[PDB]
This record gives sequence, C-alpha cells and structure tokens, in this order.
Amino acid sequence: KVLRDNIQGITKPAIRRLARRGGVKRISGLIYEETRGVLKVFLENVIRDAVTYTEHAKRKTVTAMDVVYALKRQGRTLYGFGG
Amino acid sequence: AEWAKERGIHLEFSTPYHPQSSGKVERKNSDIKRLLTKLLVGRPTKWYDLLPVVQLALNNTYSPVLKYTPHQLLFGIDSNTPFANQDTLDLTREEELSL
Amino acid sequence: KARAKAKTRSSRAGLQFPVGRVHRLLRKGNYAERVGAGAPVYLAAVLEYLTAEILELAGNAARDNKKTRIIPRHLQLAIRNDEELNKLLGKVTIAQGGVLPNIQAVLLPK
Amino acid sequence: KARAKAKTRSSRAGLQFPVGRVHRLLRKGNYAERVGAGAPVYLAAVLEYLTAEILELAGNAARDNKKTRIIPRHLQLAIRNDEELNKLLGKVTIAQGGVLPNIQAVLLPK
Amino acid sequence: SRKESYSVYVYKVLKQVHPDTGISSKAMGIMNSFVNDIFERIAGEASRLAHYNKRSTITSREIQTAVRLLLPGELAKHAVSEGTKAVTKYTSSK
Amino acid sequence: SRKESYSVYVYKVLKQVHPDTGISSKAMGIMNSFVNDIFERIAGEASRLAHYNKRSTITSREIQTAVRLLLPGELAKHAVSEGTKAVTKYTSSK
DNA sequence: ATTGTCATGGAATTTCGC
DNA sequence: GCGAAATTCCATGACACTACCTTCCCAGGAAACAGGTTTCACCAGCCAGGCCTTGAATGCAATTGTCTTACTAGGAATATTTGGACTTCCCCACCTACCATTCAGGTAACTTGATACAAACACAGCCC
Repeated sequence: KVLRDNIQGITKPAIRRLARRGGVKRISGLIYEETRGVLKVFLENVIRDAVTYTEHAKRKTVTAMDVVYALKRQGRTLYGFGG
Repeated sequence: AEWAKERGIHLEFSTPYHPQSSGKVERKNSDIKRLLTKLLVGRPTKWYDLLPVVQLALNNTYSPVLKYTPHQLLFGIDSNTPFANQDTLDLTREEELSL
Repeated sequence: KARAKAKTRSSRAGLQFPVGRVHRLLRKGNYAERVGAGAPVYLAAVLEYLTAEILELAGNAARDNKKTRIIPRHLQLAIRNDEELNKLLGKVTIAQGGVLPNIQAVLLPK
Repeated sequence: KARAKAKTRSSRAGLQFPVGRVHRLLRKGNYAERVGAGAPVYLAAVLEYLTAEILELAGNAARDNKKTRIIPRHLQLAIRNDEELNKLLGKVTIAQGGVLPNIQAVLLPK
Repeated sequence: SRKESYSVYVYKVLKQVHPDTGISSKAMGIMNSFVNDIFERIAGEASRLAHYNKRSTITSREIQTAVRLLLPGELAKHAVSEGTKAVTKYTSSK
Repeated sequence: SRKESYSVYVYKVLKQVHPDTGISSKAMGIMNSFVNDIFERIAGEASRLAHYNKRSTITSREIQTAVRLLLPGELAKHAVSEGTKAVTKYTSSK
C-alpha cells in the first residue's frame, strides 16, 4: 500500500517540540528540511535491518522484538518492549 | 584388532554393504526388537530396565523347529526358571554329557 | 517413597533472584558447554545488586514527587541522576521517559 | 586398503578460502550446536568476495604510486576512498596508516 | 505458552528496601528488560572471555571479570563484593 | 605450536585480480585480522539468529541473513550473489 | 581371502482308537 | 474307516545407522491487525508585526607564527639481566547426564484494594 507525502507528516511544531526537549531556545526555519532528512536516514537503517529478521523467520508481521533486535544491532538498545 | 589378538579371537568380517552375511545377529536383533517391543507397549521406553529380562526370556524360548532351549544346548540342563524340565532329572549328569 | 525437603538454591545463598533459572540460561544459550555450579549463584547476586540500585534510586524519586508506585519517568530520572549508573547505560534509551530538566544557562531571558 | 581421491571442498565449489577450516570454526566457536553443510561454503565465498574487493582497490593504489608490494598505507587508502567499504569499517582504525590527504579549503593561504 | 521472566523476583527485591511501594506494569517490563540485557552483557562478555583463554568453562571467576568490565567505578566495587558474599554463603552450605 | 591463519588464502586471491602484485608482512596481518573479525561478525550474528528462532542449526540460509545485515547497500547485493554461485556450484558437485 | 535365518501360523501329515 | 487328535511342514518376512523436510491440513483461538465508521476537540497550518539576533564592516591589540640558537633527551644499539608466558604432565572434583519426586510459578480467576487521573478553585512565583 502506497501513501506518499508522509515525510511531510513530521509537522513544523512537532519538530519544534522535539527541539524544546533537547534544550533549544531559538531555531531556524531550515532545520525542518534537515530533520526530515536525518530522520529518514535513521529509518532506512532500522527497517532495512528489521525486515531481514522478519523475512528470515518467514513472518509477515514485523513484531516488537524485531525492531529491538535491529536497534540491538546498531548499538542503541531499547528497553521496555522486550529483548 | 590388537585386543582381539590377545584373546585368541579370530576376527571375521562380512563383505561390505552386505548385512545378510552376519546371519544370526541380524535375526536376534529382530527378536530383541520383538521382545522389547512387546514389553514396552503403552509406557515410556525405559528399556535399560528390561535388558536382564531379555537375555533370560529369549534364552529360554524353545526353538520351535529344534525343540530345545538355548540353555540346554549351551549348558545341558535348565536353571531355576518357571516351567523347567524334570525329564532330565531321571538321568545321571555324569553320563548325559555325551548324550 | 518420599524424599527430603527440597531447599531451593536461592534460599541456600541468601539471594532473591533464582539460581535454578539462571543455570538453565547458561546451558541453553550456548554460552559454553560446561557451566560451574557456582557461576549462576554468583551471577544471580550481581543481577540482584543492580536491581536494587536502580530501585533504591527509583524509590527516592517516587517519594520526592509524592508517588506510591514507580512509573518509568522515575526510572528515566533515577538513571542519569547517578553518574556511574549512567555510564553503564550511556547508549540506552529508556522508553516513555523524556529527558532530565536542563538549560545551558545562556538562553535565560533578557 | 586404499580409498578414493580426496577432493577438497574448496575445489568443489570454485573458491579459494577453505571450507574445511571454516566448518570447524562454527562448531568450536559455540555459535550454535548444528552447522549445516552448506553454511561454511556460503561463508567462505563472502570471505572471498570481500578479500578481493580490498585487494582489488589495494592493487590500484600500489600501482598509482609505483609500488610492487602493498604496504598498509595502501590498505589505509584503499579503505576510505571507496564509500561503501568505508561505511563497513567506519569505526575501525587501520594500524600504520595515517589519514587521507584533506584540507577544508578555508585554511588556504592569503 | 510459557514466557519466563524476572517479574516475580523484582517484588522480592522491591519489598526489601521499600516495603510500602508498588510498581506499575509498564515499569516492570523495564526492570524485566533491564535484567535480560544486563544478563547477556555479563554472560556475553564472560562467553568471549572463554575463547580468549582457550577454556570451555564459565567459572565463577569469569563472571567476576565480566562485571569489573561492564560496571564503571563505584558499582564495580560493590557488585563484586555483593557477589562474593552470596557465594561464600552458598558454598559453606550444601 | 600451530597458529592457524588466512594468510595463504590471500595470495590465492591477490594473484587473481592483481597477478603482478606482492603484499607486505604487516599488511598481511590486517587482511588476516580483517577476516577473523568479519568472520565472527557474520557467525556471531548468525549465532544469535539461531536463538531468535529457536533452532540449534546454522543453515546456509542464516549466513545469508547475517550478511544482509552487516554489509551495507551495494556490498549486500554482490556478496549474496557471490555466495549462491559458490553453493550451487558446490551442491551440483559431489 | 568368505556364506542368511529362524520364529510362526494355516495346512498338510501321521497317529491311533476301536 | 472316519474322525479326532497329536505332529511335522514350509513359505515368508523382517532385521540391516536414522531424523528431517516439504507441503497441506487441522484447529482453536486469538491476535491484533488491517479495515472502516464516528465524533469531538486539538494541534497544525496561516499570516504579520515587532524586536532581537546575526552578519558585516572595522580598527586595533596581542596573539600567534616564524626564524634562529643553545641545548636536552630520545632513540638506538648493547650487553645483560631479569622476569614470565606458555608448553607439559597428571589427577581429582566438579559438572553433567538421569529419573523420580515434589514444589513453585504462571496462568487464571474472582475479589479486592488502592492510586492515579481528571476536574475545580485557589495559591504562589515570576515576569511585563
């Protein structure tokens, strides 16, 4: 199923609100075309590593431990969902 | 083979890929797997318990075309088993060796 | 017939984390072929010291913000408050936590 | 008696890295309990593609600087010249190499 | 079927230093997955300590070195001495 | 005693694509230790693929997934197809 | 410088009764 | 001589090292999920005005960069001296493999219990 224009779903306040959690007061208007780029790099290195686990067990559902196993691979461990 | 030359064992080997050459052992393995099969019906196969049974249950099965025990053809008289012959107790053991 | 009183090996060492369950997770995880009898004892203790040290610190932050139960924000905040606990989990995201309160003291208003 | 001609499994697949030596480094490294007969074949090929791809690129830098043998500087410089070879070894120091020649083009003289 | 866990063995530690304290479900899973991760760091460094010294044996010495590597500074002083109590108590028994 | 190595099997690859090329001693050890490291990444990810799917068996399928994880992008397209040639050639033999 | 076999149930056979 | 009973006969089959592997079935349930409807509230998108921050232009001051010299210590080669890692050989205790026995935990259920959230009115802290 194909639904495009959804890198533009990461809206303009929801990058500002993520900026405020990092402790950032004033931002530019050109981070919005940088953040959407660095985000899709990070999801093209997790979903590419997650699907090769789900294809390997011949599952059609990328389950909760799969993503945690992908994040185990990169060296960014996620607790709380298992694994 | 180096142990076998100590005892005086003449080792004999079958022709390869020919299990028919070893005659009786391929028959009694169809006996042991028809005694241990029959004992172990309807329970977990704990067959290490039943091995002193098998070399006393098969060794007192009459050969039905020879009409003797394996005990009698090996020793000469039955041991204290159920249903043992008294037909040899009418004889002298000092003379039934050559019988 | 009966047998003796089965005393668990977690009660024979004064721990709380099991040693029977740890000793079958060193022979079904292919870590090595032989696993000593004292190794899952010694490992269930180190799993028990470090489970206290978070929850000791997670108890305080629950108390300092007037809470009965420890929600993950406290686990988020008990970690990264302690220095040496943070250097263990320096790469590790905790789910549903957010970050510590932090301003770089240059963004303060004028 | 004698036996047949011992044909090595590296020659039965058209590779150069062994499969007999790889197949005892999957059963003495405790990776799993059972190791398939095709797995050290398939792994000795991937060890053989990637051993060429450095030395293919390490042959060129030896040639472009008029050298017969490949010293580690060429291995330092064959890596980080190719993009996708660098992203594999992005964390990895190569001994006795130094870095690529690089200036940020702002330090150029005035 | 059966999911093994460390959830029960948290209440046997939570009710040791904070006996009037509950703990939520979604915070159990963190302290559940804290254990399974900090398990296989210590095991998976004791494992690779077996190959580095050519032994097939995980002793209780090798878990001690694989805790003095993962834990930094002041945790590496306590969690060593919080294990050798639980071994010397264990071996004097049985 | 005996140190096993991959040094000999480099000259059987170095003399395939650059037949007029030598290689130094201290550069052999890099391509030696490149192999032993890239060995146990692929094995040590195929190993942990055995536990994740509850099998005791390293197949030649599991090495293929543990190469599509470690190698990025365009190496993951070639080193897969540079293995399935060497298996199909292998299995049609013997 | 080695090779079937042997328990097993119809079924045919022999005993033998008077 | 017929029938009943006691006996010999002979044609035959299974034992040979065994488990996996694949694909379809079954199945119950459940897993949620993918699909879809529904509604309300909220978060995002819109646009402009004011101000503050950044960029630039600059002059200058000291910081830094270069040149030069007396020199200190690093490195290498040496002899030697010394400190040990690993190979070696052997034995014991410890781990394992096993079954039987039993206990404990996980699921599960019914109940209970307790806390957190949502809401409302007010208080306090900081800022314009």
